[PDB]
Amino acid sequence: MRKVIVDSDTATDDTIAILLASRFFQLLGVTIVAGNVNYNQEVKNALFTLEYIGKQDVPVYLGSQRPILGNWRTVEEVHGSNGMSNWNYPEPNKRPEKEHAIDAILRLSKEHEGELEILAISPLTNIALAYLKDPSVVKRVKKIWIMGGAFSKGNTTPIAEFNFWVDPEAAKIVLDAGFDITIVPWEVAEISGSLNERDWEYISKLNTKLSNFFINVNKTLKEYTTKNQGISGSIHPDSLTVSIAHDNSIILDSSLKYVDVELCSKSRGAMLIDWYSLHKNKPNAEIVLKADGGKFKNLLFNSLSQ
Amino acid sequence: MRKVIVDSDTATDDTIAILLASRFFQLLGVTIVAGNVNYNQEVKNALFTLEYIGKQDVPVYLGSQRPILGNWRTVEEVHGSNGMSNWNYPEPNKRPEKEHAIDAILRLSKEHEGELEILAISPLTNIALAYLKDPSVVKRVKKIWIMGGAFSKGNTTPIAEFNFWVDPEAAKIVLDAGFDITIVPWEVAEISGSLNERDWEYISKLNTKLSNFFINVNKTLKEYTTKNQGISGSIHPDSLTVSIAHDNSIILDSSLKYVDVELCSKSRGAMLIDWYSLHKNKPNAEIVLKADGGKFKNLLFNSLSQ
Amino acid sequence: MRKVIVDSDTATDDTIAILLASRFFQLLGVTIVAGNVNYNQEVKNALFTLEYIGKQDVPVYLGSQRPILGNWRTVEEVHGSNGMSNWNYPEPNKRPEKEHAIDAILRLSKEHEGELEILAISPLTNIALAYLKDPSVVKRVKKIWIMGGAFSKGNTTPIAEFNFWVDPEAAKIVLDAGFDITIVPWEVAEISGSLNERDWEYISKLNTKLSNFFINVNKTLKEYTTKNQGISGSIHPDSLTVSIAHDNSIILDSSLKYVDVELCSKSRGAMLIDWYSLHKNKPNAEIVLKADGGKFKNLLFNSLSQ
Amino acid sequence: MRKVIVDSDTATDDTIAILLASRFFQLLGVTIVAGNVNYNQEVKNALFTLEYIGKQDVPVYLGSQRPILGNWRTVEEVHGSNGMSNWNYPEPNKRPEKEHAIDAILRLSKEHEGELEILAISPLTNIALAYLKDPSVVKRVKKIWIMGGAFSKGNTTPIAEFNFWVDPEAAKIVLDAGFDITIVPWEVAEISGSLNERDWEYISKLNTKLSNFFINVNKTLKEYTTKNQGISGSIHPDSLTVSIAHDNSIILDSSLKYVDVELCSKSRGAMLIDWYSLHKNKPNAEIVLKADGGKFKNLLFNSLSQ
Ligand SMILES: [Ca+2]
Ligand SMILES: [Ca+2]
Ligand SMILES: [Ca+2]
Ligand SMILES: [Ca+2]
Repeated sequence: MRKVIVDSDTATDDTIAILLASRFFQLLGVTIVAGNVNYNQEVKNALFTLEYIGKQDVPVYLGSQRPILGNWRTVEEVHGSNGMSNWNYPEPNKRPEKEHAIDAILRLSKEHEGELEILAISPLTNIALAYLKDPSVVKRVKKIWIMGGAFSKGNTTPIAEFNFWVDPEAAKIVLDAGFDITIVPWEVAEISGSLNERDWEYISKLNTKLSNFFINVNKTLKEYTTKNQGISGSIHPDSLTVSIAHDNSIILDSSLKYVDVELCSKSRGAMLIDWYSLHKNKPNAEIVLKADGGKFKNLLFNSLSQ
Repeated sequence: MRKVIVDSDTATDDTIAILLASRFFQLLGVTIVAGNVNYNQEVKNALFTLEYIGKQDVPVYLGSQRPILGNWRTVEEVHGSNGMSNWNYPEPNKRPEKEHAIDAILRLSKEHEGELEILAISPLTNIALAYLKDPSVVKRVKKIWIMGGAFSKGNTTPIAEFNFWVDPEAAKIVLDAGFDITIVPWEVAEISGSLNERDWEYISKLNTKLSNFFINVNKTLKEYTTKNQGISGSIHPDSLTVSIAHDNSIILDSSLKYVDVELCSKSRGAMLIDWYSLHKNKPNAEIVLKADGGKFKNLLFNSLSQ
Repeated sequence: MRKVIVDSDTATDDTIAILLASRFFQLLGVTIVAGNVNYNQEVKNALFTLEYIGKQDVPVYLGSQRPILGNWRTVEEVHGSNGMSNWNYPEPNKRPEKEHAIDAILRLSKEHEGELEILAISPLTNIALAYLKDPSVVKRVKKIWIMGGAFSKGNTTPIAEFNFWVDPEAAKIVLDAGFDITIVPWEVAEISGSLNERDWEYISKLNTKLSNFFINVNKTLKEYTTKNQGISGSIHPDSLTVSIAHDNSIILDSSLKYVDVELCSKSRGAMLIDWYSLHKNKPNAEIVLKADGGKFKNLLFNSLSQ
Repeated sequence: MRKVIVDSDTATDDTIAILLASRFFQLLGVTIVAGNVNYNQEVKNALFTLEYIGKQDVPVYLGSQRPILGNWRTVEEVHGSNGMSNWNYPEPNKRPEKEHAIDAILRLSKEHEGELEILAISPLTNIALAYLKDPSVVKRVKKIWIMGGAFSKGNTTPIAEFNFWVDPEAAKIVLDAGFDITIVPWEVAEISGSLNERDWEYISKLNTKLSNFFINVNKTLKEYTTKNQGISGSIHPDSLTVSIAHDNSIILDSSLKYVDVELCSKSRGAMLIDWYSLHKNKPNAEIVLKADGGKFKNLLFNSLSQ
């Protein structure tokens, strides 16, 4: 079985991404990073999630409580005040581990050398800081699956997607490190990570433990997505990314390009792609261009059905 | 008949755009700006074009020989050394007018108040500088049709399109002046402004004065486009824009959005679009999202067969 | 007698600079630009000053009501709401000319070719725009004296001085056009263009038409300076610049350097100087490094007394 | 005795600063960071230095071999290709420690809680990365003495000083962390850290083991300073900073201000100081404005004359 770490800013769809990761892979741990909502709450949400889903022995490690330069805002309008659509859930009794996420990533990369894969469904701060501490980590990590970036439809600024915007320095460091990277950008999630009202009716009538979990945590994500898309639905970028890592045929089309990240001015966080290979930098990532949404929906439905 | 000025950095497709404008509209003048190739050469290309096509009475006005900040390069690799695919064409008799483009635009905006339309198929320098000279011009201009910008597929930098990149300051000034603007971006021209090998075979067989002009002036544009697209053909952004101006049904989909232009850093020239309307500036341009390439092709074919 | 135009964002010390210029030089005109206070108020201040000081036949030309990119704010906290320390002065009957400042600058550059000097005591918008309209103006202007920039002690941002901050694009354009340029920076004004409490004691006892004008127009500038310097007095950058132009021996030390202006990020407006000549752009301006404050004070007191 | 770590990009004057530190303080360790010359050569220089000056037991820890963003260049023209003015010095026995500088800084911050001072005479990368790993380190570090920044006379770009230019991100991080910081900027070193021809004559005549080391290691620094300053001499910013830390009376004037670092554009690495307290961030550093060069020269001479 393939071995993963999920690096998460735990709220809403990140929780479903962990759920899915715990079924498809040997989940060696969940590392926490600043992003979506208050960090302590993110940590609470991850521990509760792993407990609820019967994976109490997956360790949670605390990582950076800020991006490298400390410039971001939380998005409670998308995820709820608690990152769980204000579902007042029962306090978990699971606790985090002592080891820092940076130390854990570096350790797990030695123990599982050549096999470790990272599902990076958050700002890239922990991975960038691990790499700066020990650059030989690139020898040992098999693959990184990154949710982030946008071609043009920034969801946070006009141009920038949330993860890259929170920590563009981290994104830049990770992209030029020399990892094997596939990137799942926002536009691909918007189309292929989408659920419509009938998909919601169907999940809602499942009345399983995991289906009620899904409805409960993602209520605010659906409200927000419905507002911005102008049709009832929700968008699930981290679940899609985890599904693609597992089943690579969910990728219908992709390209190997040189991907850069703007650090400055109004365009801070922008994903800059040398589409025409005119600028003499070597390709550093596979960018997903089209994905199979039906196939994601069925993996998701199946996991909530169990 | 509708009344237009064409503002052009005259090379390759610009000349066909001028041809089309002169058939579809009352062409009140061609204003010349820095961009594609050496300025004095652009002037010659426009004077030659206007004589060759039987429009020798249309005046040519010299505008700015640099963008506002003077930061650009010419792109002889696309247009040829002379902006006409190295066709050594005969020197025309026609000379430019003495009146500066800026003074001509403002003067014509009063003579033709409420009717003057601008076909902006070049860096926006002359339009910006006329506005800074007399901001009341906004009240007298009916419409500006702009070829510029990219969503993601920058043709000059990884993110920036040529016209926007050459004079980003000018583009920002024009976009925020208060004109009624429609923008035709690079991705739309790449799809719906394109001609394939069978189209080129047809055009060469027409064997008219105009069809031979088209083949001669555009050879290098075909070579350049063929290399960068990986399939034989040529892309005609300025001709497509003029065609859209003429027949608005060529617009299949568009959206009124707030468009901003990055002035700084690696992303200078980038077209920033508030797609989800999250950022509190009201929309300022109709962005064309999909065009009818077949309808454009027929307009071009008709024009060249005269 | 040397021939000058004063380009002014007319508030407080600008009016004293206009006074001195009219006594020291043949004052061919005053051009108005956006900057210190509301533009229409600046015009009224310039009209009033010229009438009050017996120079009613010096023409006032309206230039740009915004800097090139339109990004600034007025500083009523320094100059009073009306740019005259809230002196509700009587309406003058002098009117401005019809001719735009850009057109007047270019015309006067031809009528006074090789002699015309510009006293640039404001953001540099009008001069930059005249240059972009007709770059041959650099063959016709004898000299530009610029009040602008700071080494480190930004008076508007941490690093940027007001004039350069308001229109950094214009500053960059003017510095690279090829004029003969001397710059009086903020730190030199702060030291050598300052008046102390004993100086104000003296001026307020003179009881002349001009001394009463000085006291009335500069009251708020003294309040502001005293708050920001921690000791009673005022700073007179424009009057010092006009005085240096007149009597060059007031320059005690200066250097010919390559000077650049930052357009981007937190440092927007910063004056960048290649002090060690390490960067391969040839020098473009004389930077004043030390001035004779005593000689300035004596010139001011003499003028105010006569 | 006061206890210090020296954080150094070891070449030329860093070696003398290490020497001074070893005499004035309990020197707990030298940490190495990328900057001045090739990183592996810097490690060799620190090892040789400590061995040669009789401090074999001072541990050397390898830190980051790049700034956070990996954007810099070495300056072999100032320090020589080996960072020791091409002195082919004999290879020492001493080898570095295994522990990473980041870990050692954090460890020594606990071991010497409330007493540890850092002599930060290089780009600030190791300190920033230690802080991001464990933000509580601020509670435990007593003081940081930073050599870095320029008011206007950038020695690397027109505005930026080398250390701040190499890692502006790290500088920003360190400045806002909440440490007790005194900064010694370039202009202060240039005046008060300077040695003239007579000082060099005196030092060569000392003919001690230490005086020969100084003359040998700093030859290229003298050659570079002499061409760029136009007077025979050398500049010793790191040795001045260590001297100031030791004898605080060497500070003749200083100011408590809010200090910022530019990360973008032509001004990247610029030190931005809120001189007038206009911008509502609380002060974060003591900035040295004038130093006692006479006192500095005697500490140096005493160090060399033994
Ligand atoms: Ca996430
Ligand atoms: Ca064009
Ligand atoms: Ca002024
Ligand atoms: Ca150093």
